[PDB]
Amino acid sequence: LPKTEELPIFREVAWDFEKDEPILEKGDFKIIEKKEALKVWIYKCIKTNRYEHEIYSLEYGTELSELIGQKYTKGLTESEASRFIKEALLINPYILEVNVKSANFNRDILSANVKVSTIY
Amino acid sequence: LPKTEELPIFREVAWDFEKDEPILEKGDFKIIEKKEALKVWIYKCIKTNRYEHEIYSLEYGTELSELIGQKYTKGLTESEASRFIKEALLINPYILEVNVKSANFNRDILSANVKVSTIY
Amino acid sequence: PSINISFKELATTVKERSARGIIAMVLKDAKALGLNEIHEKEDIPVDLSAENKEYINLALMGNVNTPNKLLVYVIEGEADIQTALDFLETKEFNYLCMPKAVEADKTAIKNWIIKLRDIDKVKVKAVLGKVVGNHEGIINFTTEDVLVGEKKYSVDEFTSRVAGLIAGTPLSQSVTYTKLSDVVDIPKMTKVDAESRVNKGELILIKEAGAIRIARGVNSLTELTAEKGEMFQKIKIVDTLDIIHSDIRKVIIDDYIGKVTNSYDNKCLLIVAIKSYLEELEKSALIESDSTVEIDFEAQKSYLKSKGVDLSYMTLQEIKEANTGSKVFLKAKIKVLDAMEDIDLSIE
Amino acid sequence: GLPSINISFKELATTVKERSARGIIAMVLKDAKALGLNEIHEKEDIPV
Amino acid sequence: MYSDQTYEVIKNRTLENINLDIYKGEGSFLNNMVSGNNLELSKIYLELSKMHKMAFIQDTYNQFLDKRVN
Repeated sequence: LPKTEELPIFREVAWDFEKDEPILEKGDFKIIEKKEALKVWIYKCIKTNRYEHEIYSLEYGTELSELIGQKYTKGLTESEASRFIKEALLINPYILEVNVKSANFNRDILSANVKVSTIY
Repeated sequence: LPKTEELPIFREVAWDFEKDEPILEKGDFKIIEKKEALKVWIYKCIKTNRYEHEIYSLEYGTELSELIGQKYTKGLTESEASRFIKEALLINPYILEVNVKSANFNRDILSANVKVSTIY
Repeated sequence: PSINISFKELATTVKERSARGIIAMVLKDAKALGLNEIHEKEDIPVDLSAENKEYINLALMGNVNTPNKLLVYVIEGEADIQTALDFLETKEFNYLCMPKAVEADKTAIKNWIIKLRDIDKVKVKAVLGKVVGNHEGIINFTTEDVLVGEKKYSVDEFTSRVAGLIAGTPLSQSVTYTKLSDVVDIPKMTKVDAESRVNKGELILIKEAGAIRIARGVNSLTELTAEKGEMFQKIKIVDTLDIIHSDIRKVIIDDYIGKVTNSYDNKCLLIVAIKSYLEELEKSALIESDSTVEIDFEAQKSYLKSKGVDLSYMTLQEIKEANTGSKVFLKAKIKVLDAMEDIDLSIE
Repeated sequence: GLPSINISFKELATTVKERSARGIIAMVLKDAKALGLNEIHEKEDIPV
Repeated sequence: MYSDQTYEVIKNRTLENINLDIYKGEGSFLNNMVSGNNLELSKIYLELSKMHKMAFIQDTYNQFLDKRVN
């Protein structure tokens, strides 16, 4: 009968995703609220695999870096990477679902469009 | 087996609905009979809402004045006002049914045609 | 040798907002002397005075929603009008109010506002206490001896409060017959006096439906010309017209000047974009679902006459096909679908 | 002149050609108060 | 008694007290005329009920006890 309790706003440090270095506002890390924490969490999860670092929990990590280095053809690894991203990102309770649109073949750089569904 | 007893003629004061002030015939209020009392009752019910005045009974009153002031679009409030009039007017035992034909959109003045069914 | 996964999120908004819900606040204080943009509630600088804090608090709440943006500027009372005009030129605003606007200051403000609207094509509005000016962009609230919450309030205080309330008023809703719970004590007025005051084009408070509400939402302009009509006597119509004007001007400046060239295909693309924007407006109840976008053909005629090309011996379509010399002429048919505040039906 | 964008916004009021006025009344009559024509267009307005 | 005395009860009582040619119904002019005075009489009945409690020596207030002890 009682309704589900809403997830409280996730607050943590902030920085520019392109800078890849923490930023400080007058000595205070920038506050992240609403759709600010989930981007940081997804960036942290995707950027580094767990199996490389013993400290992280087993559920953490992604296996997209296995596809790095051209271990298999693109045709099936497109769907395989879609599934890998889905496994790596739906572990977060905040995130509801993740959708992958397609992949673009050009030279040695593969570009793919992936979608994120959120609560707030 | 016994047939329903007819409602006795409703008698009360009378006045011009356009004047909105009671009229006196040689000191006697004009007698209302047959299709004279129900018009006065409907005018009194529609003109003033009950929720404004604590004296009136809760069943009395209409909520058409809520639509006054353009609180919503006309398309659905036409049917909403039809339903409001039906609720406000069928409370009277004398009245059988109330029908609303349509509404006319022109400038800021809205004109609608509503029908009354009676016993006598 | 390393190409990394760099993903940047993208958000799509079906509705685009531009120059809406802006409140321009200027107050005369000798302590702050600066501009303060307030985006979070209960954000009060220590420099501002108690009366200025009361003004801010009045501007804080709205009838339905909190105003989107509250912008406050502080400078000394001397030479306040010049700096206020310069700052309002620097940053766009939707509504304006002044705690200590004198009649000369109000007249200067109205003149600047109408000059902007008539030359700069900048659709701005101002709320003033006692102004008999001949423009609809200004708002005149002539209601004296107003007391809110058993507290005496000046005319300008309540004009600022009403401006903040209107900033929070949605476009679907109408300001007419909006009740105020805070207002408790007002001098008794007759219905005839209130009707006469409203017919004069003034905004006043009335005690109706067991509450204190404003009687109407007409513009301050008493005299509307023959073309303006009855609808232009309402602030609701001019608000959506100004919003459409601002959005069209913004998109034109963003896209078509410089970046886009002049061509028949470019004209068709511009027409398609205008039709799409009109359809987006049609999604809201603000305007009617039916509208047309067309090339101003008589303007093309006039341009040809200026050029001097004879109108004979070609198809009329060639006029549209003919280049306009870095110019575009357009015609649009629109109608404001602002619904009904009052009703009058018949029975049988 | 500098070429700049100029967007005009106009209001459509249905314009119909107007012919000679009909139904007007020429009221002329004598009085000793406030000599001159009264041009009473508004309904029910009797000048002193 | 006083609990029985309410606006509706005395409204029905006064309606029964008045026998007249015109029919009695909800929303009538005389109906409202009587109803307002009967609401006033209900307030008077509540005041008369409080008369009992304030007249009693028990559960008195500061001024009541002050007068009694004086």
